[PDB]
Amino acid sequence: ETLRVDPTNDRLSALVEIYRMMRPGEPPTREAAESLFENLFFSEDRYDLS
Amino acid sequence: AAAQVLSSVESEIGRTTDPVRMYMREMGTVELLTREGEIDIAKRIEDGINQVQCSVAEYPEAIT
Repeated sequence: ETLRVDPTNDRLSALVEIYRMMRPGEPPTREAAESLFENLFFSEDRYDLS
Repeated sequence: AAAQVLSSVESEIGRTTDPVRMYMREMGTVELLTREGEIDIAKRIEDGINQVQCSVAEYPEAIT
């Protein structure tokens, strides 16, 4: 049901909308999108379970 | 086109308020242009004041 609500198709515009939400008012830029995502959840720099 | 994208973004600024975004997302529009931008803009400026100083001469009223 949720998929049926999902308007999105690709990795790219998905990441655009993520980028957008966490950086409102900002235009779509690929590199910054994947950079942001990779910082948030798989980068050892800025995320730790301990 | 950045004004093409500023169109949509400004259409849906998520009630953002920071002029940091405004100025930076404006000045990001126009990119770098140098190394002949520098010299052709220079030649244009100096040609401007050249045609000025050309204009200056042959003075009937500006007697001093």
